[PDB]
Amino acid sequence: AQHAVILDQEKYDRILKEVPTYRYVSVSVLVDRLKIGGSLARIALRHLEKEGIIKPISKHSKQAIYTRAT
Amino acid sequence: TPVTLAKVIKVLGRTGSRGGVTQVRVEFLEDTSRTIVRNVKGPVRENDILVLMESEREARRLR
Amino acid sequence: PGVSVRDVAAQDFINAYASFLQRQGKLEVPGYVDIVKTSSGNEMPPQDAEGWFYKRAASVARHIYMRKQVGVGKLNKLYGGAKSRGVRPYKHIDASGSINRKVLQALEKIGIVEISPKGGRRISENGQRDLDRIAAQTLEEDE
Amino acid sequence: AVPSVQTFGKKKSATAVAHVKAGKGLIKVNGSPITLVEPEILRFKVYEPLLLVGLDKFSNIDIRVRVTGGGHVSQVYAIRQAIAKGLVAYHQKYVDEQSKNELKKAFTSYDRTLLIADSRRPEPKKFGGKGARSRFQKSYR
Amino acid sequence: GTIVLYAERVQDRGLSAVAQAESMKFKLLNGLAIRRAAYGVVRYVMESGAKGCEVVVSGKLRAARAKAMKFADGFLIHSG
Amino acid sequence: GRVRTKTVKRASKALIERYYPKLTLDFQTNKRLCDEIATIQSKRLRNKIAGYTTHLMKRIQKGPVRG
Amino acid sequence: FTPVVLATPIPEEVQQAQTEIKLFNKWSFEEVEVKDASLVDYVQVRQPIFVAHTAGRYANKRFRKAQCPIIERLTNSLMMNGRNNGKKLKAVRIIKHTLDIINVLTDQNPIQVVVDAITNTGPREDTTRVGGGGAARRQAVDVSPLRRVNQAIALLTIGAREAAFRNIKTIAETLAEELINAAKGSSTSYAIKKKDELERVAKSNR
Amino acid sequence: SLVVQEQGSFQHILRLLNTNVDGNIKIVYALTTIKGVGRRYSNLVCKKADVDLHKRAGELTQEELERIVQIMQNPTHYKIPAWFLNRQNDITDGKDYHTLANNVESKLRDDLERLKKIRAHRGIRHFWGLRVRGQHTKTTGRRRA
Amino acid sequence: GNEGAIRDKTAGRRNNRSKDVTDSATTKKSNTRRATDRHSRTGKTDTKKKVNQGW
Amino acid sequence: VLKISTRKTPNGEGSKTWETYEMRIHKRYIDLEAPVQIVKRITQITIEPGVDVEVVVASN
RNA sequence: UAAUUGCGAUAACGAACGAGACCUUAACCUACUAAAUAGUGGUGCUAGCAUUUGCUGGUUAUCCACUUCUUAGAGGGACUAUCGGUUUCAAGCCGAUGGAAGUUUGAGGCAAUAACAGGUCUGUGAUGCCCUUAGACGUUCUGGGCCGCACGCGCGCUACACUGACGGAGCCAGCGAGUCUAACCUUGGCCGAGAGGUCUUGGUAAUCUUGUGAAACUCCGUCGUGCUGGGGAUAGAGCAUUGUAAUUAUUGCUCUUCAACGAGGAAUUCCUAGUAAGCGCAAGUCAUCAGCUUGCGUUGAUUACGUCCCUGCCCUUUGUACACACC
Ligand SMILES: [Mg+2]
Ligand SMILES: [Mg+2]
Ligand SMILES: [Mg+2]
Ligand SMILES: [Mg+2]
Ligand SMILES: [Mg+2]
Ligand SMILES: [Mg+2]
Ligand SMILES: [Mg+2]
Ligand SMILES: [Mg+2]
Ligand SMILES: [Mg+2]
Ligand SMILES: [Mg+2]
Ligand SMILES: [Mg+2]
Ligand SMILES: [Mg+2]
Ligand SMILES: [Mg+2]
Ligand SMILES: [Mg+2]
Ligand SMILES: [Mg+2]
Ligand SMILES: [Mg+2]
Ligand SMILES: [Mg+2]
Ligand SMILES: [Mg+2]
Ligand SMILES: [Mg+2]
Ligand SMILES: [Mg+2]
Repeated sequence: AQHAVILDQEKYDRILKEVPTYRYVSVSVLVDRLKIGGSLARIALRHLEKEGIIKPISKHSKQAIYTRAT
Repeated sequence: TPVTLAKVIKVLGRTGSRGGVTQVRVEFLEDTSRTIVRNVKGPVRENDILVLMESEREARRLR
Repeated sequence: PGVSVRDVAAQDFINAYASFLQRQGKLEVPGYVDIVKTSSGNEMPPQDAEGWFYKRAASVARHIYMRKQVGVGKLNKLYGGAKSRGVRPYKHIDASGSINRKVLQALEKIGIVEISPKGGRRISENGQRDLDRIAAQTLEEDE
Repeated sequence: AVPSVQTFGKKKSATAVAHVKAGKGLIKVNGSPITLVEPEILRFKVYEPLLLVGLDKFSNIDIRVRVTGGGHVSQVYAIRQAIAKGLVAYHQKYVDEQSKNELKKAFTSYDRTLLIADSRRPEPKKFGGKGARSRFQKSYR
Repeated sequence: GTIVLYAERVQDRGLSAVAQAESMKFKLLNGLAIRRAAYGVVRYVMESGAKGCEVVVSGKLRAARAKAMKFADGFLIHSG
Repeated sequence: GRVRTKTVKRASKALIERYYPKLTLDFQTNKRLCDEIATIQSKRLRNKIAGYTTHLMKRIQKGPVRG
Repeated sequence: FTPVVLATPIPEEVQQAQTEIKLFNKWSFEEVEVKDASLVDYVQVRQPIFVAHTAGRYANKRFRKAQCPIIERLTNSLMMNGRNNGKKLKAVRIIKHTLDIINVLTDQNPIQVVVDAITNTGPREDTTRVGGGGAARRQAVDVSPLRRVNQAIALLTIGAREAAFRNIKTIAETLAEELINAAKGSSTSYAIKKKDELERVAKSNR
Repeated sequence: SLVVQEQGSFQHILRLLNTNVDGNIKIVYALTTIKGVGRRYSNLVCKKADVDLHKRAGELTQEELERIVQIMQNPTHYKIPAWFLNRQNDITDGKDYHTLANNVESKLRDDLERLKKIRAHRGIRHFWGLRVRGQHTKTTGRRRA
Repeated sequence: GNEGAIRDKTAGRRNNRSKDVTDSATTKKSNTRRATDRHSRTGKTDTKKKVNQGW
Repeated sequence: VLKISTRKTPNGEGSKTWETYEMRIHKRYIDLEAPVQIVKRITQITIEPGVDVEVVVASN
């Protein structure tokens, strides 16, 4: 109810331009960037991995971890 | 800030009515040849190193 | 080389065989599936909704492949976890016999299992067959 | 028959039996590769003797292990035990004393009780509490 | 016929707790002074060559308030 | 605490008194002696004893022991 | 490193990093040194390990608690507050994650960062309640190296725990967070604050 | 699963079965703010109305929403069993209902009344504001009323 | 009967709830006599003859 | 081992002490291939107060 | 020293009960005697995958051999051993090494003399005395009651979530117990969403239930901090099981209803290693009912290894007009 829950176009764009300079990226990180609830944050993770920016260094459920691509 | 390292050279025993406190005679490493008796808070044996936050002041008993 | 299913990790295998039974179409799913719960020790239905009956079939197969014979009673016990009795302490509780007896019946029609003497269900010869083949498939996905 | 020794390992009430015969270097537990063996976060506990004493060494032998009893951690500490004991048993009867004794030196100098079973065992509970030492709560009034 | 009874004297009743308790019973019930009763039991047990023996009498004798006594002699052990 | 009862300490005395030739700085053989030369009802009590008749012997070799 | 293959096969990265160096989940024990004299002795590091599990008999004797590999002491301490007693597998994993996380941030042996935050958060001197007649003041004391490590482990893991409570950051991040900030005390860490305050009050009564 | 987009299609908060429903909540659980629909009931109803459970409540085509109700208020025609239902065997027409929204209130009312009206101990017990499933009333339940 | 029971006002929770509670509800053990355990009440007494005659 | 675990007390007062009795049952079996005569000879004798002897025949 | 356990001092010397010893259980035996009611390897008969011999299984006897794992008889083993530090170089304590094991090896059983107006006449066909004894305080039958609810107090269970809940998947114990003149422990097959029902079946048991595939736990997902999908009180409606009987709802299932509870004031309990804590199981009770207990194993820490501050006790000294002994 305090907003983070859908996709408001500007949002998607924010997610593509802002995730560089993220040495650490995970569910808790994506939430903390004043946006995305844990759900669509988790969907974002899979989809920012579709290509680039984030590198899968950690495995699993409960904990993701990613790094800027190089 | 100065640090001041002193190596425990002897264990004297327990004080503090509770008995958690341990008297000990230490020896500095940075310039030895001088010894002081301190009161420790944790468990202690011979040859351990206390970081005396200040260097010249010893205690005795504890109530 | 040459292969077994024991040569393959449980989740890799079972999720592989699951997709298979799915990707296939030959099955016999009860039809009460989607409205049913799998154990009274549970709270919600499966979240896989469409499917999950494949997950248990694939699981049930693999379990029977790994041993002599097993009945519904054993699988009801295998599959059932702790039930919250609300404010009263947890008790283990058996799972649903319908799900399993129909999983066993379906797998047999598809000829992956057979009504072993002594009792229960033994892996079928044609089960040994196909299971070892998809196990072989999944190791190959990591060639 | 070929050269073959059988050994065991225990931790709590787990008991892991090994059969180390002469072969082409397999390492299987119950009936699966030693590379599976999940609880997973512990997998390197059972790889451990292999890497401790050089991943070769096993080329002349076959190893099978069957654990019953204990639980999902007990059984790991037991199976790694019987594995390393089985390696030192085999050299003991077949290879040579130096080779064997080198092998004990490696294990012990590292060791998580690889050759030597942990005597720790559950203490009996006694009436007046839910545990062995723990006591029921009292009040005075 | 499928059950059969045989009597048997006992090798010296003097080393038999049960025999000697029953003796006290019959001693007291027959009117003997408590101490006389217990000593005679003790001294006859000893005389049967026991290592030691002990007699307790507890309860009420003639006075309202209940009492107890120990009549022992020789050697006993008490634990393990 | 591992303080030996008198039964043990007394029996060692008695043994070291009258079998000092035989008996040795070695428990293992002191053990065996105690079987042939004394009657003891439990292995544990004999071990206990022989371990201490050993101790007393070991320090006799380095000056007397009162008793 | 010379690869060797037998019947049932061992994975390259497993064959690799293992037989060579005896390093962590996959982290270097070499280097990794204790920047504060003392603490060396009461911070382990070498002999090196694969994971922080161990059937360790560290209890039955007064000081041998110290011989335990410090990382595994750190994890051991994660598994508490009733609901989580036991549950080392739970814990061990958290550490594995934590160390990964830490490494992402500012490079460094993550295991070294752990070392640093320990060394950095143990009260050099402290205080104890001395009788002195009802109204009991606070006699200052210097504190043991052991108590310095212990306290630091506990301080770290507690702050992480409470920071972890009731919020979206996972327990492994808060732990990593605490450690990172504590590696060179940035006063924004629960542990340092307390360390600093504990020495503030000890000093204030001498 | 996917990164989506959507225009201004979905509306936050939507009203159905005489009550209000938050839009930015998964539609299964969003439905539960309606009385007489618990997690199970909602779950099955959505499955039957051929809706994507993965969806939020806000998305949902008005046709979907129309379906979701239709089934809710006639669960027997759309092959939901009956053991699934909170009022099998009425006690008057003896039919099988699933009472929903503002209506569960009146039926609780009705039932409580039928007991009292017939003077059955349970009913008396209700009228007194006591516990009625026979629990011990010495120690427990003392704030209340 | 049951008809009376529901009709009876002065009944059910509401009416109790609105009554103060007796203080006996919060009393004590009450004890009464215990430090007189050894001082026999019987007024009687054995006598040294009767005890000697018995023991 | 047959356990029986009872309170020591006939009544209820006191710290609640518990006390388990046990009875140990030892069972054994020896297989013999023999003629009729020895069987009876060897079962009438070798009797003992406190030892329960049972002799079953047959392969089934 | 855990110990009137010992050393030592010594008008005492040398002993006995209690402590210790002893006994039971848990630990160690590739040494002993064996085992189709335990199990291994080989061999046949045989399935699958590979095929280059291989890998993974089926087969209460198709044969042969073995006893490492299991079982339980007889032994063996440890004595704080070796070394060292400390000490009246005494009893001992401390560290290092070795060791299955070195905290009384760990945990129990047993346990002297003496005290209490401790509890129990509601365990007893143990019992004195008193009471009662046919309109009974005997007994039995029907029904109600011990559960009654403004509220005070104690043991508990479940929780306040994200080290989590939920959903799929992995999937591992130990202590136990079971039916004769009876209906106990129940595998397997069908039916049923479930609870359960039905047809058969093995077991008087290391033989069958049962590898009691237990739960925490592990993995992959959904949810995403919102009294939320944490929490599950209260209540409605329905289905079944035990029983002659279930209303004041025995218990079980299903849908629905979804309370307090956001870590708890003064206070207070328990605990030192396979212990605390978490987690379930069997047994007792039991027709049916465990939120209780007695045990059991599973996962497995932090912190002491000290003291006399609090509290409790014990010992000396000392006072006494107490000895029915400060009630
Ligand atoms: Mg299970
Ligand atoms: Mg499950
Ligand atoms: Mg004695
Ligand atoms: Mg004793
Ligand atoms: Mg819980
Ligand atoms: Mg609702
Ligand atoms: Mg109640
Ligand atoms: Mg053997
Ligand atoms: Mg050692
Ligand atoms: Mg009295
Ligand atoms: Mg009585
Ligand atoms: Mg009552
Ligand atoms: Mg109590
Ligand atoms: Mg789960
Ligand atoms: Mg039906
Ligand atoms: Mg029969
Ligand atoms: Mg809610
Ligand atoms: Mg819930
Ligand atoms: Mg029961
Ligand atoms: Mg009871």
